[PDB]
Amino acid sequence: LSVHVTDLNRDVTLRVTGEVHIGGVMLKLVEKLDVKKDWSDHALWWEKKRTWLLKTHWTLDKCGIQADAKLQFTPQHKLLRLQLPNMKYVKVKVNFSDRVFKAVSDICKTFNIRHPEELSLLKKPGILAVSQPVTSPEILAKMFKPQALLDKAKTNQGWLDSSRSLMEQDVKENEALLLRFKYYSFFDLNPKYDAIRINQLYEQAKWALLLEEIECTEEEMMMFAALQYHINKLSIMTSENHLTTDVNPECLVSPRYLKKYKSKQITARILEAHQNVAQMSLIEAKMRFIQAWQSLPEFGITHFIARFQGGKREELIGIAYNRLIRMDASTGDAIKTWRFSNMKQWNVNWEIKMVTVEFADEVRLSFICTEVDCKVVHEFIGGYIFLSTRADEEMFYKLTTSTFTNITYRG
Amino acid sequence: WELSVHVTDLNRDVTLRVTGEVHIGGVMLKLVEKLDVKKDWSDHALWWEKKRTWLLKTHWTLDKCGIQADAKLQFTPQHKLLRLQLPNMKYVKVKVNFSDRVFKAVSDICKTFNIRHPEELSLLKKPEDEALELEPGILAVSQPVTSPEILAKMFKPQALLDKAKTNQGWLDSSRSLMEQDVKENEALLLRFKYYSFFDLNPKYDAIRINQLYEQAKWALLLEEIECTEEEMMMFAALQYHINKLSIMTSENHLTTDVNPECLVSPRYLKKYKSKQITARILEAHQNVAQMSLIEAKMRFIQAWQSLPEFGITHFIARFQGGKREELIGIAYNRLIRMDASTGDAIKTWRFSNMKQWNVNWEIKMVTVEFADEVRLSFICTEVDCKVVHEFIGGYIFLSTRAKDSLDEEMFYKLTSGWTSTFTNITYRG
Repeated sequence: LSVHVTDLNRDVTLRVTGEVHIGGVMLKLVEKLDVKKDWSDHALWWEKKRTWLLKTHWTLDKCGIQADAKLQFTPQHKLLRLQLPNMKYVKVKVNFSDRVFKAVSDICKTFNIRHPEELSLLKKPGILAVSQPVTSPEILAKMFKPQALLDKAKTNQGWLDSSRSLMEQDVKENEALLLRFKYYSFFDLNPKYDAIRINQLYEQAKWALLLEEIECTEEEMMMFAALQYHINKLSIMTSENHLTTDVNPECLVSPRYLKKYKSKQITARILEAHQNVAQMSLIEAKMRFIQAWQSLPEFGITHFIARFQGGKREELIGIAYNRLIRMDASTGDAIKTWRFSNMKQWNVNWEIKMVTVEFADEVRLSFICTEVDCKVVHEFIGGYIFLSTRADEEMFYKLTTSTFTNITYRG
Repeated sequence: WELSVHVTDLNRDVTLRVTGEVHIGGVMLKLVEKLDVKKDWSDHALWWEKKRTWLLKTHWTLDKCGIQADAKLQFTPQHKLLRLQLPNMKYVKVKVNFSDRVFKAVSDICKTFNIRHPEELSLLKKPEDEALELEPGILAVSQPVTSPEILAKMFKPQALLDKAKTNQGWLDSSRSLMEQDVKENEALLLRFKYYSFFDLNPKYDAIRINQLYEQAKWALLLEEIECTEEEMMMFAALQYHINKLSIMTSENHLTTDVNPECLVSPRYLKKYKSKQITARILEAHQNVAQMSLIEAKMRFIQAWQSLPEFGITHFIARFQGGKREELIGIAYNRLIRMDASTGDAIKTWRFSNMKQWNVNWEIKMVTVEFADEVRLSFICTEVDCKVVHEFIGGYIFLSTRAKDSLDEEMFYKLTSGWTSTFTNITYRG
């Protein structure tokens, strides 16, 4: 066995039986390496078979490791540059051996974000809560992409397999991944807990509109623009520690408090309370932005390249929280819509790379995508269904030629 | 015999020769004919202050009305001027029908002021500054007082017995303003009477919510309702916030260090110049702050509603097993027996468990019949009997409001006066 230690950049030849446990190989090297530093988080990785040799109690015979096979001994945790929904990069350390879903779950608790199942990873300290507009229009124009439907549909091929690890999906250390809200069904947006969660969701929406990733009318746009201007004003209040109006604070309390406190003591306790008032007004203002965003006709759709039965042209399959949509690749016009509530079950033919959905009233849908898109779309369908049952991390992996049944089929 | 009839607006007395079989309309014609004036008589009606009733039924005879000889009648216009103090403590002059039932009068007043659900509001007699014309911004604009001195000068006794005295002034919704000793150009209080607000919708109730917020704000400022110091400073913060939000709705200029062009997609920088982008954004922002304003006032009301002493109307009453004058308290869902000194709740009954209730007008006693034959009986002052009765019937009628026209006839059924008996329409089980 040739074993490469990644961080020390050294290859080690090891004498192997075939009956010795994986933990044995680890034991054989630590004695052979004889180094005074911590090996606690290192694990064996087999890039030839793109699988972790995590089950340590098992033997080499069960794993089938041939002679002169190139194994790696690598730390599970690596550094990863994540771009938040606010388009700001943050450096964090994540487990490259954990399932992506669990990885995202841990990240959200770290970032203080509830319901991580709404978020995922996409291929290309007070910063988590503060939201500020750019300094100049040039910054926006410099970030501008074509944002055409085919450009977006291509990007959606990058959604990671939530049931696999980071290492199995061609992600090296210090590469850039996008942290994004993947499913557009937001459950319980509670201002009492989700100050950071709501802020990022608002930011994701704000950029999507600014960078024309989603379309809206001029009236809608000016409305969204006004909200940002409003939200910035509210933000200033949360930091303001002074009277900034022409109103006497003593006019806002009952006269019995004029006897108990001096004028400065009233101005103080009101401003303290006002900061808490504006803090919730801030969150609720961002809530309205999101609500308007949610009500847009083109909201909540994820596009994938697909050809439908009897089709002569390139088209788009679109997945929303409540429906699947056949779309024109140029205009985005809805050709036909099937609703998820009317879905009994669905089929995935991995050979032909075809998805088939069965609905009530014997309605049947069939289309064909890229093979990568098949796993992505499969996870999207099962995910949106799994999210509809919120009132269980294991069930998410259950729902993500295979056949799966909609648990919420009525009739 | 002879009828002496005074025409109020013309300041003239007229002696009329009457049979006693002559119709009410006959008196009116004889009056118009003897006066010999080229005047509009459309809104005049006969009024009898001795018997304190309107003679509106024109087809009746003087005998059916029971009009004695030499009785002093008045011929007066039905619509008169009335000074109303809004919940924002500002007075407004409006013209209302003094012959209509108060319930309809309030309804007419509220649609004039653009306030939905008038059945929640009514008119209250004063237990200084009573003159101002009808303007649109007196109804919608909310501004804090100019000095702490204003609060101390408007301060009234807020003890429970003071409240019970004030609540003696609630008008009979089934009678008219004239029948209840209300002269023209007098001051009445327009207030939210019942504390069960159905569908407070910011899309329509910009004025309704504002006035309701004002009533709550003043009740707290004038210490008519109690709250903790944390709560008080919170309400104080809210006002400071609401004033700031209000200022924004009029501001038509940039007052931040942020460039407005950073708030739109780059496609609009080519279509518009910087000035019109700053303009159209400010135009939309005013409506944004306008909705923030309403939502802030809504939160104020919600906090107000959540206060432990909220939504209770107090009346002086003597109970059966009582050694003392005590207080009966009426909330939207319950009746409460209270100690007049401490304000402690002795016992509470639910409206849901109420089958029916009786009113002995002679003894001035109200008796409520509940499930499990538990029975409550008390006695109030003369005036309070009809008043307390109207509060009970009203709150029940308000419980029948569903998301589905207001059965005005039903309201008078549950709050009718002159031993009568009334049945809970919302009795569960």
